[PDB]
Amino acid sequence: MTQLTGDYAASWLPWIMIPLVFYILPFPVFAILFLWIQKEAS
Amino acid sequence: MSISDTQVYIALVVALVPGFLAWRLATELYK
Amino acid sequence: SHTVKIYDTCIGCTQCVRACPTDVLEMVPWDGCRAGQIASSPRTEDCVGCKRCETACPTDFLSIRVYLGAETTRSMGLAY
Amino acid sequence: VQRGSKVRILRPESYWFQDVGTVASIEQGGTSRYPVIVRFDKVNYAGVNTNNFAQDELVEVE
Amino acid sequence: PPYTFRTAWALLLLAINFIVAAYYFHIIE
Amino acid sequence: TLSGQTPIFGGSTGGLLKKAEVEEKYAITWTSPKEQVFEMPTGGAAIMRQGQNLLYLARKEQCIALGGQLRKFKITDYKIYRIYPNGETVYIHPADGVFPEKVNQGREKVRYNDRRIGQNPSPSKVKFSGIATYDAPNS
Amino acid sequence: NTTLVPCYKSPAFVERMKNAPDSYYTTKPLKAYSQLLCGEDGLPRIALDRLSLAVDVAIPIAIFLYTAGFIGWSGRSYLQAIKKQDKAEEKEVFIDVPLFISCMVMALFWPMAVIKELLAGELVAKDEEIPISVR
Amino acid sequence: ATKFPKFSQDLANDPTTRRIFYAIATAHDFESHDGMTEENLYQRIFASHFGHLAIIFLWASGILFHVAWQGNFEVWIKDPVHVRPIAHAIWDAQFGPGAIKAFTQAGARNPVDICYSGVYHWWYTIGLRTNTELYVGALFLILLAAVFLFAGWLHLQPRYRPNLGWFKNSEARLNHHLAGLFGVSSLAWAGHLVHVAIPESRGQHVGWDNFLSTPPHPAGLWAFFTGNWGAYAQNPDTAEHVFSTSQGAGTAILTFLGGFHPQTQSLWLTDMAHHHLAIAVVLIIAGHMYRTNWRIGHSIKEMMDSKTFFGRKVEGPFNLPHQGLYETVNNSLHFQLSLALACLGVASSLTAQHMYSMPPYAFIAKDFTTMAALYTHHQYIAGFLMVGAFSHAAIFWIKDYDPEQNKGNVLERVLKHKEAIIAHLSWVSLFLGFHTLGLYVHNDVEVAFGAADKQILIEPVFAQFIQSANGKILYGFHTLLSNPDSIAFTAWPNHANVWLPGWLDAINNGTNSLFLTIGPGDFYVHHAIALGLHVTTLILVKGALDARGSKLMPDKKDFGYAFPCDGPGRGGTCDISAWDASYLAVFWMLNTLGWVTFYWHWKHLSIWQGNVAQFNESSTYLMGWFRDYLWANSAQLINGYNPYGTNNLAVWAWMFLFGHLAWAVSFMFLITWRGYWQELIETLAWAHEQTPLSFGYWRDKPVALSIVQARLVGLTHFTVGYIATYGAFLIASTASKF
Ligand code: CLA
Ligand code: CLA
Ligand code: CLA
Ligand code: CLA
Ligand SMILES: CC1=C(C/C=C(\C)CCC[C@H](C)CCC[C@H](C)CCCC(C)C)C(=O)c2ccccc2C1=O
Ligand code: SF4
Ligand code: SF4
Ligand code: SF4
Repeated sequence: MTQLTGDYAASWLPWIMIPLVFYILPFPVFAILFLWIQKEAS
Repeated sequence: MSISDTQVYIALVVALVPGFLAWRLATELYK
Repeated sequence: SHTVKIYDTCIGCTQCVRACPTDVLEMVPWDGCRAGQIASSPRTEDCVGCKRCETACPTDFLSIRVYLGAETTRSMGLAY
Repeated sequence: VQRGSKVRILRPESYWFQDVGTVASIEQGGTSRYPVIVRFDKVNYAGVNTNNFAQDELVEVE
Repeated sequence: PPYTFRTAWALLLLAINFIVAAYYFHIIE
Repeated sequence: TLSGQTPIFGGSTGGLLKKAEVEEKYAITWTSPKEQVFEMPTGGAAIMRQGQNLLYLARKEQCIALGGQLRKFKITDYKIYRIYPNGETVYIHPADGVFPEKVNQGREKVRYNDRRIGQNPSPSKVKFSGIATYDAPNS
Repeated sequence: NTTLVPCYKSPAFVERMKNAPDSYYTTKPLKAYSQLLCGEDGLPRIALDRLSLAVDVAIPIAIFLYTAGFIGWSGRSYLQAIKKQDKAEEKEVFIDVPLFISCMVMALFWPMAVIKELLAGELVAKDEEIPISVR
Repeated sequence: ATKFPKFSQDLANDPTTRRIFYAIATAHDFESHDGMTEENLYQRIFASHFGHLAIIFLWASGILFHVAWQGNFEVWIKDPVHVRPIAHAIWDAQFGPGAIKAFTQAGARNPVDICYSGVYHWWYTIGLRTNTELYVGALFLILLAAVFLFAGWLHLQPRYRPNLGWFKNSEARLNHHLAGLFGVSSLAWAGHLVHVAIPESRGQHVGWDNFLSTPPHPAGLWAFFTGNWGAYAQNPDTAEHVFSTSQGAGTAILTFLGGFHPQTQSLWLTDMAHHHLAIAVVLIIAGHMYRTNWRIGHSIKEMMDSKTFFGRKVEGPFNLPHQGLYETVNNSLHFQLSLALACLGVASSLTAQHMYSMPPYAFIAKDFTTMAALYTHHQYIAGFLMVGAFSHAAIFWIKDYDPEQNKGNVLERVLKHKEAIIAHLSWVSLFLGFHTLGLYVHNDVEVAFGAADKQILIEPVFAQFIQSANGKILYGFHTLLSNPDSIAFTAWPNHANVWLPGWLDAINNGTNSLFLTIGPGDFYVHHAIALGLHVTTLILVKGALDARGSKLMPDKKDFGYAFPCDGPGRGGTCDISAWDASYLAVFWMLNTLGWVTFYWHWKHLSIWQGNVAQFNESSTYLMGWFRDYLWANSAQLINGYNPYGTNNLAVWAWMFLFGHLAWAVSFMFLITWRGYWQELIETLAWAHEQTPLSFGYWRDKPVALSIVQARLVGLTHFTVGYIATYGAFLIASTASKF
């Protein structure tokens, strides 16, 4: 075929979970993981 | 005969129970 | 902020003080040598860690150590 | 422990632990705490073959 | 001293080496 | 404080950075009986003057690498300062006026252990304690 | 006992002697390999049997291990010779060949010379005269 | 003056980028954290084992969920030899049409991954038949991973934290880990095999609603308590029984035929239910040896210090002073960790050495890639677990050993002669490399110069005797289970070798991996393996025994485990630490398991392809190892994408080349050292401060990363590039040319 399909159940779910955890969510995650690495003590 | 469309969504809300309890452990170990 | 300890196997030959590039060591008077001296390290906050005082000590299993510890901005030699 | 005598070393931290060395000089001041200077026939590690020692860590062999 | 416990454990392991080498050269069966 | 004319140096690149304006900055001060040329610790070559000289360096190893160079020009009168950005000039080398190679009195046996180096305690003596094995108050 | 047939009646070794060149490397050293045990591909193996290869395996032991301990004993008796002369720092670079040959012909009968120092206790150095570390 | 890391305040005031990296590789070393006592030490070991067990149970629930959802376990279970398993599905949104088509394999309607883990063969054997038993086993392991995250949160609350007297209860932990953790859970697995896995291998479906009614035996629940134990082995599965059907089945549940099932080439499920029952009886007995509070048993503190042997005056166990070793093992958490990795890197080699020869799973002998990827997996795990068994030996000597308490015992006696163990490990290493390399490049020159008949071929007649002492009648030693007129064959006083006629059918069949045919190409690699195991012991023993110090630096204990050096004085002391000898032996661990698993693969790639006379004639010299194994079998791998197309090995052709890049980038961190890069970062930090429109500025100053860090950063890439390259050659040279 010429397209990524899925015969398995809920085949719409890799369509959104693969962009989410790999290039949409990690730059938020690398921001939160940077705000406690470089957080100052008083 | 693979699993149903609902059984995937049932697994996603059951695995919020060790997703939240993994947060209770990771902060009680005081990161 | 390293730790330059000095042990009593010293002979007062002043060779570690001439080899220090940052003036950490200096000679104080003592009673257990013919030179009457022993090294002391009052400026250990300026210890750059380079162990050049350790290559100059002629006593066997040398009388001065540098224990590389919590490194800071002047103990790592950063001009930027 | 006189000058010219052969002596063995009981200092465990040293290079010449249990090595025979010739005594070079003994200090007569009595306040230097490492009087006897013994000279060895093998250098330690890119360097010296003489080292100041005490008298309680030296056992003569002849 | 005469080694009495270091021997009779080294020649006990050498004895077990000689029973296996007895079967190896088909001496005993 | 500090004063003197800067040597004839045509500018460099290995000089001061934003650390020298914000954290600390060092200054060596010598005097020369000659119009001679010396090698800079920041790369290059400069001509020192005939009066009081003054050179701003970035770290203390650059001053004493320069101080070890002036001692080969038979100039053994240099003073090294340390200039915090609020303007506080402390005077650090040589501290007592005397060079640290030759002995003076009143100085202290600081960071000195009264044992051989080989009889430091084991690291299982100091387990779950604040001290290290080379601090070790016994002997 | 094993399947290592001799190379006389091995049906895969006779082809290595059938089509072969001549010169000096595949005629006389190939008919001397005929009394050797070889497997199912015609290559002479080295097995360990009881008596048929008892001394056939013990010649490479006894010939080598003699002139293994002939190099080692002439090198040991040379280093001990130049340390009683108190000049061992400079005799190890400039080899004193009248003595190294004299310590070579003393090592020609080294199996009856090692055991003269084992029972006399002079082969090994005792543990309190050898330099060690902090242990 | 930052907050991270919160565990060590000497690193939180770091002004450089060393603070981030040194807070990663110190965050689990709880013994060096600022402000930690011994009681608070153990309560964070204990509650992070709970958060680690939950990772294992969430990982095993991602195997089960992804073959229930995306796998073909319903399709594969009907023809388990002529269809490939499915790991999961592909969603890579940058595929072309040539990679959607190439990866739509094994009868899928989407791109998929062929599972080379062998978990399909494991669940077919233990009695899982539908995609719902996989799903409700995945939902259970999610909830089982939740009661271990909750238990770890529980045992940090101050009413539930155990004290130091409970963690140092070594005799009560050995009683329950043998009887309960190893005995009951092996008794329970024989309960699953008898109740579920054996009846489901005979056709009948036993489930949760079914197992309480149908007994697993017609003489059930009664022949155990009377003494009629022979009822359970009366009629076994005959030699025409086919798996998971009723046709040819028996009714025995505990029988001991031995050998292999004739249809699956696997061990009998009745043979393994009997096996874990005999393990459980022997282990529950062994758990009643040490004393808890019921006044009977053994005290390990008394067994160390016992100096009386029936009136004699021995120095201890085996006339050797073992006094003071109870409080040496019990207080050291690194002595207990090194003994637990040495005993887990033996059980991981023993997994690999047995699961290829005696396969326990249905049709896993006829799946050549999952059989190959599971040997190489468990031998690299077992090489890592044995490098770490000697890495914590070195941390034990430095941090957890004192010569005053261990005075005169068996632990001082090793250090008293430690220059005689390193001098003898370095003779066996020097022996086995002058005559293993020298005997190859003699055989290399002889085959190169025409005369292949002049090779020195030592027949390994001592390990050909082992097979002939177990039943292999091929050689003809004719002794001791090759001689049927012997005392060991017949067992003359009892004749109870009921395992023996089934075993000899397995060892003498030439279609299995049980005791393969051993020739002169196998003599030579076992001396490379012996050279490998001796040098990497030599680096690790010298790292452990010289961890206190030697003549180059007699205060290695005062400097810690991982320090760079002690300067350029005394000649120079690069790599002097005990960390840097637990480091040069990772290059030798990976090398030796690149000789083990190169020889497992080529011996088996010659049997599976039928060309057994390829390995047996060209493994005696190093050209055939290079021509016939590396150059020949990489033909079908690097053609995973030619200019004319793309097949299903296009990801293994890419990982094979991703692993050459990761190997070569490791050499930058290993050849170039730190002060090349500190003068270069000093230059790029000049050009950042003196340029316009660059408004960023470093919060912490860029330094070249440290000496003992780039040894680790350059060993991580060496290892990953060693595994991405061989785990893509072993996968793609077996799944293409079977
Ligand atoms: C019967 C009671 C019992 C049981 C079931 C357990 C079970 C467990 N304990 Mg506990 N413990 C107990 C009593 C018990 N304990 C008591 C009374 C004490 C007080 C002293 C402790 C103190 C204690 C501590 C301090 C810790 C544990 C830990 C653990 C866990 C080990 C982690 C693991 O995966 O194991 C292994 C799982 C397996 C399935 C074993 C299989 C793999 C092995 C290596 C192979 C077995 C094969 C066999 C050995 C081969 C040879 C056989 C021979 C006959 C030839 C485990 C679940 C650890 C933990 O907290 O984890 C969360 C840990 O930190 N226990
Ligand atoms: C070359 C030696 C070798 C080989 C042939 C294998 C083979 C295998 N491994 Mg692996 N592994 C090895 C070395 C090896 N391993 C070593 C030294 C480690 C310790 C780091 C691991 C740790 C490991 C884990 C954690 C797992 C496996 C698994 C597997 C199985 C499935 C993967 C596959 O299909 O093949 C593909 C080819 C490979 C080279 C496999 C690479 C797998 C890597 C090593 C996983 C490492 C995890 C990584 C460090 C963390 C990433 C987290 C995050 C970035 C996502 C397979 C049988 C999986 C399994 O258990 O099956 C259910 C699995 O969960 N292995
Ligand atoms: C730890 C085991 C494990 C592993 C290795 C994977 C791996 C994968 N899953 Mg997942 N998954 C798991 C458990 C696991 N799963 C469980 C238990 C569930 C039920 C809730 C799911 C439900 C799920 C869905 C719906 C999808 C995936 C998908 C995927 C694929 C891409 C990742 C992704 O985008 O989805 C994100 C992952 C999740 C939404 C859930 C994963 C979180 C689990 C519960 C725990 C993992 C955290 C782990 C313990 C962290 C420790 C490691 C850390 C220390 C480095 C990938 C192969 C996608 C796919 O099918 O590709 C084609 C897909 O859309 N999974
Ligand atoms: C039961 C197993 C076990 C346990 C509990 C420990 C526990 C410990 N080890 Mg250890 N060790 C083990 C096995 C184990 N080890 C094995 C199997 C080896 C051989 C490799 C070692 C070798 C070893 C050394 C040399 C050292 C330790 C140290 C330590 C202590 C601190 C760990 C640390 O530095 O922080 C946390 C560690 C990390 C955050 C890991 C760092 C990065 C690693 C290398 C993972 C890299 C994988 C890579 C990113 C994945 C690739 C991704 C993808 C592209 C494939 C700690 C008590 C250190 C110590 O005691 O200091 C005094 C120490 O120096 N271990
Ligand atoms: C390249 C190199 C550097 C410089 C290395 C640098 C500057 C590494 C930083 C590069 C980027 C920032 C990291 C690369 C990103 C990685 C893909 C992921 C790293 C992120 C971590 C949190 C894992 C050294 O400092 C060094 C020191 C001693 C011996 C050899 C070397 C050496 O080879
Ligand atoms: S440390 Fe060196 S220079 Fe200083 S007193 Fe001792 S021997 Fe002399
Ligand atoms: S580490 Fe360097 S600066 Fe410090 S005392 Fe030694 S030589 Fe002097
Ligand atoms: S800086 Fe590098 S080369 Fe120099 S002594 Fe340390 S480890 Fe060795």
